[PDB]
Amino acid sequence: KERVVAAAEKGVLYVGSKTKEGVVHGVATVAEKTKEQVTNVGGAVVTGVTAVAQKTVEGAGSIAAATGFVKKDQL
Repeated sequence: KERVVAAAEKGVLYVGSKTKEGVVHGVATVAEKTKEQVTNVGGAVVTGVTAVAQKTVEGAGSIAAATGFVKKDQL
């Protein structure tokens, strides 16, 4: 009776050569969370799907993916 489903069915030179490099392809979740509670106080709470597909994050002191990150640096 009750049914839930998720389907994701699908100098440098490239001479006649296929490349995919950085790429998120298939993410099926079908999540179910009854009676969910979240109480964040000055932090970071992540309870969902995330798909980061960066290719170049060149840079000193940088951050590529800052999920659920809590940065409290001092001096």
